[PDB]
This record gives sequence, C-alpha cells and structure tokens, in this order.
Amino acid sequence: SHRKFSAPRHGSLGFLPRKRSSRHRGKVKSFPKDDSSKPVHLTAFLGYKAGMTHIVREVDRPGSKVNKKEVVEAVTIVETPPMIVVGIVGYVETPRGLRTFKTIFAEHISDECKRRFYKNWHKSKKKAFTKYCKKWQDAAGAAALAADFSSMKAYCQVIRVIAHTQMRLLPLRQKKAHLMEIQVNGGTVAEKLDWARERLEQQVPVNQVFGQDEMIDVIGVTKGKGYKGVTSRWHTKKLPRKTHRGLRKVACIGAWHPARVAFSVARAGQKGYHHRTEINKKIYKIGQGYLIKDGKLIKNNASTDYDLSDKSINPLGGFVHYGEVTNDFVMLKGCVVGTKKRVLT
Amino acid sequence: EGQVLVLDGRGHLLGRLAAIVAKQVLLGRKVVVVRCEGINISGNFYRNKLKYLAFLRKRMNTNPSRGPYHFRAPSRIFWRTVRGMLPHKTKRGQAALDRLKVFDGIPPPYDKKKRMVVPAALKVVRLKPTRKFAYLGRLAHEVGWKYQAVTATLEEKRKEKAKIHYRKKKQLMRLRKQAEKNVEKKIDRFTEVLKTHGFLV
Amino acid sequence: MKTILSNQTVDIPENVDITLKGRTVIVKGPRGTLRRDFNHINVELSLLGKKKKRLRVDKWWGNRKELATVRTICSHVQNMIKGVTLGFRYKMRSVYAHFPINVVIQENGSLVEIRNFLGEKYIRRVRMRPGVACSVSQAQKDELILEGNDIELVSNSAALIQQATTVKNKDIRKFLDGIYVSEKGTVQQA
RNA sequence: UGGGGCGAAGCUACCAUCUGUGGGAUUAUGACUGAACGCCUCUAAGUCAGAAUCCCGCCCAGGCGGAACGAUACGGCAGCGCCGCGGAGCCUCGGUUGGCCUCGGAUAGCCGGUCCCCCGCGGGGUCCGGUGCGGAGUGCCCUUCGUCCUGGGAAACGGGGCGCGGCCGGAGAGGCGGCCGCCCCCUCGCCCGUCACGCACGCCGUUCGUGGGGAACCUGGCGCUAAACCAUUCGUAGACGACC
RNA sequence: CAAGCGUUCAUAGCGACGUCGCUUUUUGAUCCUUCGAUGUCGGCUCUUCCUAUCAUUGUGAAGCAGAAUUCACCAAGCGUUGGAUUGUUCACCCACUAAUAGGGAACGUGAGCUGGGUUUAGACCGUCGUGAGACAGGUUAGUUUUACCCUACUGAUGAUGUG
RNA sequence: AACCGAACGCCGGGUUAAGGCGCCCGAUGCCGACGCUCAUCAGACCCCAGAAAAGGUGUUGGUUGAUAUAGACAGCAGGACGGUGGCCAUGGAAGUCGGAAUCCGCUAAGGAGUGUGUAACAACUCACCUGCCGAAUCAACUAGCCCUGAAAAUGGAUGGCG
Ligand SMILES: [Mg+2]
Ligand SMILES: [Mg+2]
Ligand SMILES: [Mg+2]
Ligand SMILES: [Mg+2]
Ligand SMILES: [Mg+2]
Ligand SMILES: [Mg+2]
Ligand SMILES: [Mg+2]
Ligand SMILES: [Mg+2]
Ligand SMILES: [Mg+2]
Ligand SMILES: [Mg+2]
Ligand SMILES: [Mg+2]
Ligand SMILES: [Mg+2]
Ligand SMILES: [Mg+2]
Ligand SMILES: [Mg+2]
Ligand SMILES: [Mg+2]
Ligand SMILES: [Mg+2]
Ligand SMILES: [Mg+2]
Repeated sequence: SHRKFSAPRHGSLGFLPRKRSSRHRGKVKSFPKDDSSKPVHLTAFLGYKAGMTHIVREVDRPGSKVNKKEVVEAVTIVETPPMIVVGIVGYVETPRGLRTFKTIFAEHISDECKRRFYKNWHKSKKKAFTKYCKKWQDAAGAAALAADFSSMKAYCQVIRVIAHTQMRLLPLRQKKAHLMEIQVNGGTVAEKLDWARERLEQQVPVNQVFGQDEMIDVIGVTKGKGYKGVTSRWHTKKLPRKTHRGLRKVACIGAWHPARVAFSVARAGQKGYHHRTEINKKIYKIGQGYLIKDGKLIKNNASTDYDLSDKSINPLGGFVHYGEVTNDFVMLKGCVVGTKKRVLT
Repeated sequence: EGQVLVLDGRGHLLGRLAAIVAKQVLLGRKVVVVRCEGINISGNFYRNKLKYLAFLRKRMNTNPSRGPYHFRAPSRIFWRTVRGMLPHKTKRGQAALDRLKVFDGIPPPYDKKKRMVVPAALKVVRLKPTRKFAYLGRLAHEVGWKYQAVTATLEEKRKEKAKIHYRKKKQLMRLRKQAEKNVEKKIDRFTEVLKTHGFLV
Repeated sequence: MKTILSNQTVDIPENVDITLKGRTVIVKGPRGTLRRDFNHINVELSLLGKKKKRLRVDKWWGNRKELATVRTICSHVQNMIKGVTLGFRYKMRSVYAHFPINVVIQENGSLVEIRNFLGEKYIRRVRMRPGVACSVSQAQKDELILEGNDIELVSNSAALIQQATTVKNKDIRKFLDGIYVSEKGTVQQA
C-alpha cells in the first residue's frame, strides 16, 4: 500500500557515496572554458580558512526594502599568501579522455615544495628533484627542455601550471606545501606557455588571479564529524519516546519484497570529512599583508575609508584557533566549507 | 585466413557485423574492429535512440553500480553486441573476447595497416536504399558520449595525412607504369610467360 | 505493383545554366547560384537537351511511393529556376486591434525587431536565414518584404516571424493580431 | 553532578547565517517546401520552432582502467640499469612468408593527361583520352624454398659487416620508420653448361615467427647511490582501523 | 453504434436502447502453495515504483471576449499539507494552499515501533439457553522474545595488478 | 509432469522423427524461388502464454457499380434565374427555425433549393448549367499486409543476442 501522507525524501542522492574524502586539498574537477581571445590568467588558487566577521555595507539594490540601508553580512577571511609556480604541465585531448604529456618543473625548486613528496622526511636524505635540476644547465638542457616545450607547443592543447603554497609564511604548524595544477585559460598555446616559461620560480599573488567583487566557487572538504546515526547523518525523523529499541533510527528500511535494502535508504555512516564544491560566493575584499617601509602597515587590512582606524582583520587574540592572518586574505561573503586552518581551493 | 584482422566499421550493420566478428573470435582468429562511430543500424535514427534509452532505464534498483553497465562509446556498444553473441560466462567466451579489440576512430598501428570490409554486414548490400538510419556515432552522442567532436578532429587530421601517403603511392605507380614502357624489350619474353598462364592481362 | 518507368522533363529557360554533379543540381542564372542535393530520393537526372534545354528526371523500377517523388524533384528544380531568374518576394502584413506592432530590421536583413505586439514588454527577435534579405516596405503601412533566391529559406523566415508572433491563453478567433503572410510572389515578374 | 546565577572553548538550531549553478535530441504540438493527388495538402523524399520531457553539463563517487614526472637502495656486510656482447636450465605456451596504409559512391565510381585557368613541389578547377561483372583486380601484389664448385651467356654496383656517426618526419594509447657521411668486406636475380653436399639403405611431431614469454646463474663499461611501513608526534581526523 | 439534451445543432460539452474491452487499489468464486503453525487488524517512520494527472512546464479544446472553465496530448519532472472527531482502514468538518489525485511493493513495512482494535485465560451488562454455557450483541484489565551466523545496504580497512 | 517423436543392456558406423540451420548453437559461409510490410508499441510458430467491436484514399490485390474524345474527372472563369412575400406557417422562412410538398417559363441552366447565414433578405455559396484545358477518371464494398483501440506498480525480455 501507498504512503498515506506524502513527503519529500531526506537528503539528496546526487551526492551520496558519503564517504570520508580520499583527498584533502579540495581538488578542482572542472576548469572553466578557455576562450582563446582574452589574455592569459590563472583560474584558481589556494588560500586557507581563518575565522569570520561582521561587515557593514551600504546596499544598492533599487527596488528592495534594503535599498540604501546598512546591513551586516557575515564573512569568512581566507588567508591567501602568494603562490609560487614551480612546474608546468601539458594535456592532450584524446578519444579515451585527456592524457598528460610532459611535466617540467624548474631548476631550483624550494623546500616547502619538497615536503609534498617523501612522507617522513627527517628520516630521508632529501634527494627529490636533485637530478632533475641538473638539467637546468648543460647540452641536455636544450634537449629534454626546449625540444620539449616545442613539443608541448605542437601537439598539446591545455596547459596547467603546478604551483606550491608558501607554508612558512603561515602560523600553521604545517611545513608541507599544497601543490596544485592551476589551469591557464589564456589565448592560444605558445602565448599560454611563453609566459609559464617566464613565471617559473616566480611569486604569484591573489590580485593577479582574482578581482574584488568577482563571484568565485570555493572547493574544499567538509568539517569532520565521525560516525553518525541516521538522524544526524541523513537528518531523518526521530521515533517517539516509547520505542523499545532506539528512537534515533528509521523504522522501515525496505519492503519485505525488493529483498535487498536499497541504494537510497537512510543509514549510519561517516558524516563530514566529505569533498564539496560550493559555488558563486562573492569576494568582499582582497587584502594586503602588513608589510614594511619604515615600521609596519597593520592599518592596510581592516581600515575601510569610512572608519579609518588602523585595524588588522586580526581580532584581539587572533582568529581563535589558528592565529594571526599576516598576509593577503580574501574576504568572502558568508561561510565556506571546512574547519579552520583548512586548505581551500 | 590467418594473422590479425582489421575491419573498418564504417558502412557496416551493427549486429550483422558483430555476428561475423564473433564467429571468428571463437575460431581463434584475432579481430580488430576499428572506426566504430561509422558503424550504422537499420531502423530510423530515433527508433534506436528510443531503444537505447530503454536500455538506460534498465537498472538494478537496490544498487545500480552493480547493475547493467550502459557504456556510451560505440566501441563499447558494439563490444556489447559481440559479447552477447559469445558464451561469455565460460572460459572460451572470455578467452574469445580477448581476441577481439575495438576502437573509436582509427589509432596507431591500425592507421598504418590496410583493412578489410565484410560485404555481408555492409549496409549498401544488406539494406534497401529507401530505408532510414542512425550512425552509432550520433546515437552514442545523444546517449552520453563526450568524444564525437574529438574523434572528428583527429580523424580529419589523420585523413589529411593518409591522403599524402595515398598521393605519394599514386606517384610510385605512375613510375612503375612508365618504367614498364621504358624497359619493354628485356622483359618482353618474361611478360610473355606471365600472360600465357593468366597472370597479367 | 512496380511501374517500369515514370519520368518528367523540366523546361529550362535560355537565361539559366543548370549543371548537375551526378545527382546534385546547381543552377546559375542572372540573380545568383543555387545548389541542392537529391542524394536521398534516388532517381536518374539526365540533362538530355543539347544547347541546354531539358532536365529530365527518370525513376525507373519504382513502386507508387517513389513515383510520387519524380514530380517533387521536378518541382524543387523549377522552384530553383524561378528563384535564380526572378527571385521570390513574400509580403507579410501586420494585423491588429490596438498595440501597434512595431517592426525594425537591424543589420541588413537578418534581425527583425518587434516591440509591442499586444502590449508585451519582451522584444521578440528573429533571425533570417542566409541569403534572405528582409526589409520594411513602402507604398503600404504595416508590411514587410522578404526577398531571397530560395523558397525554402524565404518561407521558414516568413513562418519564423509569423510564428514568433502568436498569442497565448486567449481566443485566437478574437485576438487576430500578429504578423502574417499576405502575398507570395516574385521580385521581377516578366 | 549538594543546589542554583552567569559562563570561554567545542558541538548545534527557517531558532542564527551562507550557497544552489548550463547545453543538446527532439514529444505533443505548431510550421516551411512539396509530392501521391495536371489542386490541396506538416510528408509520401526533403526542412524549421519546440518542454517541469529524455540525454548530457556543471555536482558527487571514482575499475582486476589509464597519465605524466620525482628517487631508485655505500655499506659496517649490499644489490642492481643500461649497453653490449658472452656460457648452462626450470618452465609456459600459441604459431610454422609477408603485404608499408586514401576518401567514399552506390540510379555511380577509377585512373590518366592537361593545352588552359585559379590556389598553397603540391591542392582546386575546366577540357580531352583510357579503364569500369573492375587487371597500377585483397579472384589481389611481392619473395622465394635442399647447399656450394667453376666457367659461359643474360644481368652489373647491388648487397652486406646487430658495419659505424649526423639530420629528419611521425604522438590518439608514436614506437616506429625515414633521410645523409666513412671504414672494411663481399659480386648475389634469370638462362645455361659443370660438377659437387652422410645416397641413412617407402615412415612420426619435418621447416620458422625464435637471440620467443617468463623464472633461476658464469664475463667487460659505464652509472648508481632508497624510500616505504612500524615506533614517536600531531591533530585538519576517530571505533578500531583509516587521515593532516 | 448510435435515439436524445445542449435555444438552434448528435457528437463544444453531453448522451439513452444496445454492444466490445481492459483492470486488478472493491467484493465473490476457487482451494493450487503453507497446519514440525510464513506473526492475523490498524497507526507511526522510510524507501522506491506505477499511472488510473489533483497541482506546475509545453500544448491542442470548448457553447473560450476578458476574466473565469471544463474535454483532450506529451508528460510522471518536482508537489499532495496542519488539525477536531474516530481502534479503525473508511468517513465528515475546520483550516491552509497549489494540490489538498489515485494506487502498488506478502492486502509494502511486530528480531522497526506501538498495541487503540480484533482474538486466550479475569471480569461486566443485553438476549438466548432449563445449564454448562452461547452470542460481527455491548464494556474495563490483560507478559509483544532472540541477531553473533550468510546476504543487501552504509561506512571502514584492505586486495591482485602497475619493478 | 501431462504437448510432438519417440520408449531408453552397453558401444562404432550409417540413417532419420518431431524439430531446426547469422551468432550463443551443431546445420544454408544456397550468388535458393515467388510474394507481402517499415511499426513515434514491428513482427516474428500447435499448448502457448495475449486483445475486440471497432477504426484506420498506412500501402497491395480483388469485387461491383459507375463516368468519358458528342471530348468527362480534377483545376482556374460566368451564370445559378424568373412565374414568385409560391404555400403552410407570421415569430420570422419571399429557396432557406420546421412541413404538404411540388411544377412551368427563360430553357442552356439553374432545386419553388444544399448550405452560409440572415428576425427576414441580401450578400455569398452549393446543385444545374457554362468558359478555359487535354484522357483516362470516380464511388462503394471486400480483402492482404501496418498504423490506432492499447492504461500498472524491485529493471527488462520473439529465449538472448540481434
Ligand atoms: Mg503519492
Ligand atoms: Mg515499549
Ligand atoms: Mg481565458
Ligand atoms: Mg533545442
Ligand atoms: Mg511533426
Ligand atoms: Mg529543430
Ligand atoms: Mg434537439
Ligand atoms: Mg518462524
Ligand atoms: Mg496518460
Ligand atoms: Mg493527530
Ligand atoms: Mg500488511
Ligand atoms: Mg515483535
Ligand atoms: Mg518484519
Ligand atoms: Mg488491546
Ligand atoms: Mg476475556
Ligand atoms: Mg439486568
Ligand atoms: Mg434466562
């Protein structure tokens, strides 16, 4: 017999191998469509979550009840010091998918970047990238990187730029940088390459990638919550106070005919630590780190022109539960996925 | 015959071909069907789309990741149809399928090999000219390929290339024929003995 | 019953020069050149008349339903000839009670721009097909002129704006407004 | 948890806050051209518009599915990768010339040649001339298959030394070609003489792709010179396991 | 099919006398399976499917001017609520809306619950019985097991393969 | 189970029944006949495992009746009148809500009317009859093949593949 009294399902399936994520720096899954006409830019970056705050903006939505009123918007602040480009990488299109030719990273490399290779390192001899580098100065420094780029010019189509974060600058206890390919959505390969050629080894800050008031999408991993019963996980009903064996459950899993519990019935399971792509968040402010020309500029952070104090976004006693944001943040409308200190793509 | 087979899927009939492939796979002969986008089907476009979409609804309710795999690439689609004509539960049937091999477009090694055509699965022969149809390419697209565009642009790139070879090969034959005439009185009593027992007339 | 033969000759004028690539007829006269493929219909197109006087379409081992088509090819060919000699002109007269349908062509032909049909704020836009030169008439009040060589192309394009202009959730017995075709003719008449 | 105010941290609530994103095929339907059916016709051959549909895209998982590139065990005893070229021996098998290429049309094609014309040795065009139950035919082409003698003719610079360096071209999942110097060596396809090769005394797995695939060990040259896991710590995570 | 209604007019909408079907959400027949007993009514929760479309998208109808409305097509994409009474399924009313469509899955779902009703043993009235006692005639009290085992599913380690 | 053939010591060869013969899967890897149909739900075998009245110029055959070089059919042009507010009905019905009826002239041919519609006309149209064209045309039945009628619940079965 039918359900007497209809209702929506509890919690979407288009979402549902609700497992502990296999990765942790939010992997970008789709890089925007490179229209070959507009200039070369990077399409992504890699900040990290600090904390949050009361922003007060004047509004300009003619028609609304709040035209020209003050409102407070809750905002995150994403600590985003500049990212170093180490290596470039070329993808060719195929019937079978999108295979990768030729990864080439720089002479030099870094040391934080090294970290994101050999698991336990104080044990290691730190040998990574020691015979690669040797190529950035000889006769075979002209073969396998020159004939190579010529190759990546010829046959290749889509070019990303491997870039490692500067972990050192942060208050995190972490020293292990966050490498990621960031696609270049430029105009034409070669132009989209004699450029990455040039930005090897080189600082890349947030004001290249991003503009203040661009809608962006944040890609990161949900804040962890352990095993949860069905009522916390799938957010179901509770059964009444009477029930002999547990009231934080689902009564009926299935009909004693499709003789399997289904796909799509509510269950106990890992909640949180899930990968998630949140979209279309606004940038309220692109920041600037407190740098020196004489004696600090803490001012150049939270000092809007309509108040002109000398604040840093750092509240009194840090962003509780990591620390002080000492370089370029981006201030994002509302809340973003993930806990504090979290790598946020 | 012996050795590896290469069949050029274009202009064939999806299952009519696959029955012939599958017979020879079971006789130990290695077949390689190529260019499966080109493979075509009797009945009008939509008919077989509608018939495919019927497939896609067939799906193991209690978990679908177990349930039937409705592969979308024509290679894969055809494989399926060949496979249904093998006894693939058993060891000889899986050992059979391994002798098969199937591509969308026409790849390395197989660009570079001459390649054959089953007239008894060939559309112009098997069908009437006043009847309608799908290309498994377009069918495959509207069902969830991602790679009709790519395997187009690559095949156009291959065609342009292959044309060069065809033209250079064309130019060697013109040399052969001119060099027969430029030496036809010290091979004029060998060519004799050719044309006498049939060869070369 | 299969009919051994059916055929038809199109009488081609002295102006035009058709030249058929196998089955594909191309036609060039004064106005321009048209092309069309009968790579479906399956017939034998001969150009028997010397100097150049006859297209003859055969059909040959054909049953009833393909015998039909002898005459249809024969038509799209006359219909080309009239197009490349004379050229067609569909006129379409806007119609109303009240809100003046307010047309404005906007590259050359191409964009036919329609404010105010029935007080509607949404400005309907309509593309023409290639080779179809729309233009607002004169010597008459609410009246477009769609000029082109190709019937096929000229009459989708009539119909596109004739159909873009349709009322909804009313009596279309009563609400007799929109733009619609009044006169299918030619540019030059002879 | 003696009681109760207030209460950081942490969980957590349309009880606070933030964010929910795009294409394609077309149904019904509406249409264009237009046949049957010397008219009319949404259709018989052709087209067009068309959605909470369907499929896809963003989104989530990620294969007895692949990618790229890092480093490759100094040693106190180690063990290997190449490269080449050397000697035995478990085993697991299938095979027993190759074919090195257009595109597609099918009530049509193939090729030649352009005198002529346009484009980038090529491509396109036009004219003519041949083939088209196809003879620069997958009914297809090629290459040979007992050995060497030597002493004529026909044929004469062909081939070789894992002969040796350089420049190409080829990337869809290349794995292959191609094209140039120099050393030494050899003189082979077809006719013929002319002799020869254990002639095993009618007998079977004969012949090769075979320096197969893989698993164990005897020579030289050049390079090499760890990471992983545990323990510890941390928590970004928690049952334990897993992870940062 | 079709006699009629519909001012007129068969067939916008309807439609008699007849007649051809489906459907298994109604009850019957039947007695094929189970009596070394498959938990026997309702409610809650939770999935999924069907369409026999109540809403909404796109459409064709009307006796469609608008407004409002019914007929029908693709169509099952997302909807179908809060209560008073009632063991109830079933009902009726208030209320909201956009709708308050209809159904299936062992008459979906007792090692999910509850146990209100059925349907033990205690009891009470009605009637019948001479009586023990009977009564789809009323009424109040009445123990609701066991998961560790294979499976499905949800997560979690992992696995041969890639030196 | 129960249909069809066929009744079974254990084997080699040959041969068959009922069945089959793209491939699963043995056999058509006949240069097999002659047909019919294209299904936006095809069809595809005695039980047995699906449909009906009823539809259906979807196409193919008949059957019968028609029409016509005195030149039809179809197409484009002209008339479609008068005797005549004919009679009943008046509420209007002069051809026309309805009916008895109910025929002549001009004839060419025009029904005292098929309809639109009009309160009634008109105005329009249709029978009838002409003008223009050139040879086959039309109607009712009846069958063959397909289309519709045709709507169900874990996903989906000519056996599957096709
Ligand atoms: Mg429901
Ligand atoms: Mg209890
Ligand atoms: Mg209305
Ligand atoms: Mg569309
Ligand atoms: Mg249509
Ligand atoms: Mg369209
Ligand atoms: Mg009546
Ligand atoms: Mg039991
Ligand atoms: Mg329906
Ligand atoms: Mg209640
Ligand atoms: Mg039940
Ligand atoms: Mg129980
Ligand atoms: Mg149960
Ligand atoms: Mg009780
Ligand atoms: Mg009792
Ligand atoms: Mg008493
Ligand atoms: Mg008594």
